[PDB]
Amino acid sequence: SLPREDTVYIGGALWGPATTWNLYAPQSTWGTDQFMYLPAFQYDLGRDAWIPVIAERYEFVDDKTLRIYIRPEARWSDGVPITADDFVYALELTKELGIGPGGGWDTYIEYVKAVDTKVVEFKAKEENLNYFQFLSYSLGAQPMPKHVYERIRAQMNIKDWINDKPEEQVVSGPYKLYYYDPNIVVYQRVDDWWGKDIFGLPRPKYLAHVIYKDNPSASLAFERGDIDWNGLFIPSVWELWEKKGLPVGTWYKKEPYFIPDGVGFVYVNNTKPGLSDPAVRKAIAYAIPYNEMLKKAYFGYGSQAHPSMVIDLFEPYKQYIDYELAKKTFGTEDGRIPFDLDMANKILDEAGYKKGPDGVRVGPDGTKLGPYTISVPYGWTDWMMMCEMIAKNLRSIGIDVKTEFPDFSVWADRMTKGTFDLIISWSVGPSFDHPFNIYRFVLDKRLSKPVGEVTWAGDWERYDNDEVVELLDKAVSTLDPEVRKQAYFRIQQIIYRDMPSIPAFYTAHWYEYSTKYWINWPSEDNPAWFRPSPWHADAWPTLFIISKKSDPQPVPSWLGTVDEGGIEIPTAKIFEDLQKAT
Ligand SMILES: OC[C@H]1O[C@@H](O[C@@H]2[C@@H](O)[C@H](O)O[C@H](CO)[C@H]2O)[C@H](O)[C@@H](O)[C@@H]1O
Ligand SMILES: [Ca+2]
Repeated sequence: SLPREDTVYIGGALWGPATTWNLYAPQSTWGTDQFMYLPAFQYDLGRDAWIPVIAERYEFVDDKTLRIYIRPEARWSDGVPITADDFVYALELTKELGIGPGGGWDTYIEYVKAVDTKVVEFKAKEENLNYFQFLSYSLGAQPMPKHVYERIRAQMNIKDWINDKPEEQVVSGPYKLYYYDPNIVVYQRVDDWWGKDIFGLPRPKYLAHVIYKDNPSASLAFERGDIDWNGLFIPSVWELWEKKGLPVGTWYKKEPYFIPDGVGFVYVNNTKPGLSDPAVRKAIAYAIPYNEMLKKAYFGYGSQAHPSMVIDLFEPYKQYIDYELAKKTFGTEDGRIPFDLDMANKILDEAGYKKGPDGVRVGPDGTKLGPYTISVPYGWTDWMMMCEMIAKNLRSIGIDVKTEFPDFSVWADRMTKGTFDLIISWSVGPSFDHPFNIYRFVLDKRLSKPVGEVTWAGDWERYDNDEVVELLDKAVSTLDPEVRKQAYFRIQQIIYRDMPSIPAFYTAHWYEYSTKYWINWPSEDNPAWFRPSPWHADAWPTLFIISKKSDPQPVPSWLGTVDEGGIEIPTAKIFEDLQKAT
């Protein structure tokens, strides 16, 4: 039924059934945040710049008070202007509900205020001044249609609202839900999208995502032409074009094939007995067969993460790693953790864990390091294999771990509510504020929630440490790189001592394309957007760059910095402005 050449078929982004289209619900559906709701400004990792999207510009009143001016054209899909009240509303709702976009804003933002119809003002909290979070929450604030949400709240609990009626859906992005059922989710373009004159219309009229049960079935679909825009783990992906001559590609045409997405962790629930012991978590770190698993199970699509949680694939981040502490701690040339069952057993022995007759460790207090599961979603075959290789090694050191692979939604439920034992999951990636972002996401108790309550915002492992809080509250009280640095280095000491969870590998930014119906995909040859994976939070510009094969169109002129004749503002220009307002 869908017009094939006017539709982008997608894979690897939606796993399990659709849920809601409500970022305030416990779970929501792929596409909701990506395409339905846009921010004031879109961070562009590729260029280290910011696209003014819903906002046309900012002004620092002073260094702690930022005003953001909404484009006059910015307008919800129902014709109601997007206004400052929508910005205030979205954030206040998140604080009230304990869930929603911009979780944690109130920790570092003193107030968000609508100073006029199209003018929002954000003010940094000065007690725990943090310029990075001040900028992050404000520039990337996503408004929500207050006039919509208020009426829902009159009628039911917000957290229960589904938002699944297409004709009632009210969005800021260029797409909204068209149709769904147990086997597919489909979005349709908003042809009179407010952003049409500034940004153009995205070329696909439809985004469709057939719900595949597992990797092999999605891959088969991709091999046969049925997926244009894929975000999948695929084994030996190069074979698709090198051997099978299919019209498909990836970012790179040779080894890594994928750019990095972020840091994949073996998360260890700190609230469970045994797993609550830093010694046990440290022993787990030495028992991960990093290289063999990344080579065999991950196909070299990504490499071992540094234990500082800093993504050292990028030269600019390396200054934030205390290499002398890491090398001294782990005895390796760059300070990575070696796979070493001897050390793993040694750590366990020197903490007084002793194998019982069944081979499973018991601690000096009688805690058995056993039955635990390590879990990832069913059908995520790369992660499943990695789980099996990890679980085998843990068992041999007397930590009784078995794999379990439930439906994505079940897995997500246990992850977010902190009822898992071990999992592999994601965290965050390269960003203007990186390494801060990952410490904030993984280690900060203030973004967690009690066991049994959902968090998407951070610290699934329920790590609890007041010192980290204090260091995050201090790390960017001034813009002096050296101050960040020292806070980062101290957090690193704490990480090596507590091993809150294990940074294991750099996740791949899964991204594959077919040129059968759509061309001008972003790639190393055509590096127009650096987050093109269909599931990425920041995927949307990809849809403005591709063209129908039957009608090639040039790359949008708004891409590129201001000095290149685009509309994007360098991060350096924003800090220059911040500085200048001091
Ligand atoms: O590599 C693990 C699996 O990753 C899947 O993509 C994930 C997205 O759907 C998810 O929501 O975001 C994470 C961030 O790490 C992605 O890894 C692939 O679709 C699967 O094929 C793959 O096995
Ligand atoms: Ca969004």
